[PDB]
Amino acid sequence: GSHSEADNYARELKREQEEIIRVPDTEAAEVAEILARYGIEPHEYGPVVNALRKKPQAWLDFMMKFELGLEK
Amino acid sequence: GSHSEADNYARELKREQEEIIRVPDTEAAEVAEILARYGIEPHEYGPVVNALRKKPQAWLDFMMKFELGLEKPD
Ligand SMILES: [Cl-]
Ligand SMILES: [Cl-]
Ligand SMILES: [Zn+2]
Ligand SMILES: [Zn+2]
Ligand SMILES: [Zn+2]
Ligand SMILES: [Zn+2]
Ligand SMILES: [Zn+2]
Ligand SMILES: [Zn+2]
Ligand SMILES: [Zn+2]
Ligand SMILES: [Zn+2]
Ligand SMILES: [Zn+2]
Ligand SMILES: [Zn+2]
Ligand SMILES: [Zn+2]
Ligand SMILES: [Zn+2]
Repeated sequence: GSHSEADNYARELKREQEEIIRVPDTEAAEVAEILARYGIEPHEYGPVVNALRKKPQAWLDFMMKFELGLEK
Repeated sequence: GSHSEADNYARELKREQEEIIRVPDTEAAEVAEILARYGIEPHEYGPVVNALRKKPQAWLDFMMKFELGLEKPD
């Protein structure tokens, strides 16, 4: 049967959301490590990682785009 | 025929470095716009911009990824 472009993204969205709920500090470490790739130091990237944790839907969007390479 | 021309990556990498040299303030403003989409505030991303500016090679790869959706190979 079908494979909706909608369905693939909802499949990938669901998996990532469940990781944020079950292992949030691990997901926060994924952000830190992406930003550290560009020689940004913890004292510099820290507040961005903290800003995302406080906005779970934005944090989920950020992972979808910058960890998984996906768009809406 | 078979294709060998400098790919989208090669061309955008050329274009993106020239911007960084010629209109760095404009490329800094692009990072602010990108991180602001995810609810981040200037006092939060300001230090990240400031660090990217001091590291031209890091900054180029940042823009390739966060602006243009392209990974650095290998
Ligand atoms: Cl939110
Ligand atoms: Cl550098
Ligand atoms: Zn089928
Ligand atoms: Zn099938
Ligand atoms: Zn994941
Ligand atoms: Zn993740
Ligand atoms: Zn994960
Ligand atoms: Zn051909
Ligand atoms: Zn052709
Ligand atoms: Zn081609
Ligand atoms: Zn372009
Ligand atoms: Zn550009
Ligand atoms: Zn740019
Ligand atoms: Zn530009």
